[PDB]
This record gives sequence, C-alpha cells and structure tokens, in this order.
Amino acid sequence: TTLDSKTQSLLIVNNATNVVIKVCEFQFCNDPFLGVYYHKNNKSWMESEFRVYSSANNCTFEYVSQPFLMDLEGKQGNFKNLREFVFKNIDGYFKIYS
Amino acid sequence: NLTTRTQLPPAYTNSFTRGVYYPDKVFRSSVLHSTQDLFLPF
Amino acid sequence: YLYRLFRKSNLKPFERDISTEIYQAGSTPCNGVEGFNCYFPLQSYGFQPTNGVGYQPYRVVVLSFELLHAPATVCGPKKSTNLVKNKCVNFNFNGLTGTGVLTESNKKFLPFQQFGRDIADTTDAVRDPQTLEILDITPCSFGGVSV
Ligand SMILES: C=CC1=C(C)/C(=C/c2[nH]c(/C=C3N=C(/C=C4\NC(=O)C(C)=C4C=C)C(C)=C\3CCC(=O)O)c(CCC(=O)O)c2C)NC1=O
Ligand SMILES: *[C@@H]1O[C@H](CO)[C@@H](O[C@@H]2O[C@H](CO)[C@@H](O)[C@H](O)[C@H]2NC(C)=O)[C@H](O)[C@H]1NC(C)=O
Ligand SMILES: *[C@@H]1O[C@H](CO)[C@@H](O)[C@H](O)[C@H]1NC(C)=O
Ligand SMILES: *[C@@H]1O[C@H](CO)[C@@H](O)[C@H](O)[C@H]1NC(C)=O
Ligand SMILES: *[C@@H]1O[C@H](CO)[C@@H](O)[C@H](O)[C@H]1NC(C)=O
Repeated sequence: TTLDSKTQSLLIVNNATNVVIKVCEFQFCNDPFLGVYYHKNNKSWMESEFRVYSSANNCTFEYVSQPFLMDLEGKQGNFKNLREFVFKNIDGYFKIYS
Repeated sequence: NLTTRTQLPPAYTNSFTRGVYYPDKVFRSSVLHSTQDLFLPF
Repeated sequence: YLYRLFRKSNLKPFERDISTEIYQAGSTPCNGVEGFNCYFPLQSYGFQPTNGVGYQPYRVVVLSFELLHAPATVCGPKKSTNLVKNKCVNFNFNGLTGTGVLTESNKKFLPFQQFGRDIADTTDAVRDPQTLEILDITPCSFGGVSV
C-alpha cells in the first residue's frame, strides 16, 4: 500500500538459487535492485548484492522452495522465451497464474 | 541510489488475445464454457 | 491481547491489518504521534479472572476449506475398502456420495486437476486417490423398459 514499513508488503524474489516469498514490513530503498557481478578469472556471472529492503520485521508468512541453478549470464540476441503472469487479490488470497 | 537515468514518455503497446487463465481446477473438454471474472480485455 | 480500535474503513474478508499509524479522529493531522482527536489504533483487552461472562476471553478457531473441486490432501477418519468394479455401489471418491458403475478411462488430466465434469455438470471423470489413474463413471439404473 505505502511500501515504507508502516504496513505489510509482499515481496517475491528469485535470487538465482531459490524463490523467496516474504510478507514482511520492509523499509524499501528508493531504487531497489539485484546486483549481478561479473568475474574476470572465469566467464561466470553471479549474484552478489541484495539491497531491496533496509529492514524486515513483524512478519508472519514466508516461503522458500527447492534450490535451483539458472543461467543468469549475459545472452546476446533475440528474446528466446516469454513469461506471462497474472496477479489477483481476492478475499485474503493472492492468486498468481503463470 | 541510481542516477544515470534518461526518462522517456510512457510507451504504449496493443495487447490482444492475452490474459486468459483457467478459471477453476476442474477437467472440462469439448465445452464452450462462459465465465464472468476479472479478465484482461481484448 | 489487543484489538484494532480504529480504522478508516472496514476490512475485506480474510484480510489482516497489523499497522500502527495513528488514526486521525479529527480533521487536523497530528503527524503520527499521540494527542487530541488522534488516537492509537490498537486497544488492549482487560481480561480479569473475576469479570463478567461477556468479558471473559474466548478462544476461537475457524477451519476454512472448499469441498470436492481440487486434489484433496486432508482425509477423514474412514478406513478405505476395495472397489467393486463393473457393478454399481455406493462409492465414495474423496467425499462425494453417489451410485453408479465405474470404468477405466484414458483422459489426460492436468496435475492440478482431480475431477472432470461433463456438459450436465455431473462427474464423468475421476482420479482414484490411492492408485494414480483416470477413470470414468456411468449409472446403473439406465435404459428404458417397455412392457
Ligand atoms: C520469481 C519467482 C518465480 C516463480 C513464481 C517461478 C515459478 C516457476 N518457474 C518455473 C520454470 C522455470 N522458470 C524460469 C525462469 C523464470 N520464471 C520466473 O517467473 C522468473 C522471474 C524467472 C527468471 C528470471 C526457467 C528458466 C524455468 C525452467 C526452464 C525453462 O522454462 O526455460 C516453474 C515450473 C517448475 C517445474 O514444473 O519444474 C515454476 C512453477 N520461478 C521463479 O523464479
Ligand atoms: C488499502 O490501502 C489504500 C491506501 O493505502 C486505502 O485507500 C485509502 O483509504 C483511506 C481511508 O481508509 C482514504 O482516505 C484514501 O483516500 C484511500 N486512498 C485510495 C487510493 O483509495 C484502502 O482503504 C485500503 N483498503 C481497505 C479495505 O482498507
Ligand atoms: C538466496 O538463495 C539462497 C540459496 O538458496 C538462500 O539460502 C537465501 O535464503 C536466499 N536469499 C534470502 C535473502 O533469502
Ligand atoms: C513491530 O516491531 C517493533 C520493533 O521491532 C516492535 O516494537 C513491535 O512490538 C512490533 N509489533 C508486532 C505486532 O510485531
Ligand atoms: C538516496 O538514498 C537514500 C537512502 O538510501 C534515500 O533516502 C534517498 O531517497 C535516495 N535519493 C535518490 C534521488 O535516489
């Protein structure tokens, strides 16, 4: 609603290993992101920075699925895939269709 | 904070025949079912 | 044990609200602190052990569910039996109670689907709980009879 830790807030994030869903009183920064960082010793791109929220407290629901490895490297060319989702919020249920 | 920005007017696109989801969890075949719900207009 | 004394609007069903912003009873905002005409939205109950019946703490639980439309995971206390096939019984597939002969089928059920309904909206395809397989149902009082 306000996204300033005065009210609850849902947060869905794949951090390249798992998907985490947190409903927790985040105090967000103005420009959240994920920092992928590139290594020169090997041609491997990896996530390094997680600066979405400045805090997390007073919170009830939290889910983390199984781990998975995904190719977050820089792929050059056309978009080789499409992903569509629909989010609804009906009577206390947040429905995600994929 | 990130400041290397270049704002542009909001770009628009025509979305057509998109935003249809299975409205329930029941198997149903060879049926012209009709529903009323929150759907993305064509 | 606390309850939300003030909110600027009522809730929707099954919605939680753990906010603590000061509720501006008056028209003048008081910048989120306590004062006059703007009150703390939560109030604590007083549950003395020797206070009236209407003030005694009551424990409430609400079991909310939806019946016979999705793959069941919770089951009742009833012990299963062995189905009698090609003959009509008082079957019970994850709760439904009907009557009719059963038969095998080869329909391609999606994983999140567990029932299958025909044009008449009655059950024409079912998945057996213990054995993962797709079946179909027909009645047994069928066929016209002329005399
Ligand atoms: C962030 C939340 C998130 C959700 C809700 C999610 C759902 C999700 N993604 C899947 C596949 C997959 N999803 C992706 C990629 C993605 N799909 C996404 O929603 C996102 C954000 C990415 C990555 C940026 C890939 C690569 C696969 C499997 C291989 C493929 O489909 O190409 C599957 C099918 C799993 C299976 O049946 O084996 C689910 C349920 N994945 C997630 O990371
Ligand atoms: C959900 O959040 C929004 C805003 O965070 C609420 O909408 C506001 O409600 C207050 C009074 O309750 C009004 O003064 C504002 O004008 C409303 N703003 C908007 C954009 O609607 C909304 O009430 C909340 N939903 C519920 C059920 O309480
Ligand atoms: C990032 O993924 C790792 C490995 O699955 C997981 O342990 C961690 O919880 C995730 N990050 C956060 C903030 O949860
Ligand atoms: C909310 O967080 C603050 C600080 O952690 C704490 O004082 C307060 O008790 C918390 N309220 C709830 C309902 O958790
Ligand atoms: C800069 O960062 C601080 C805290 O991270 C934040 O309060 C402020 O809004 C940010 N300003 C801009 C222009 O991003």
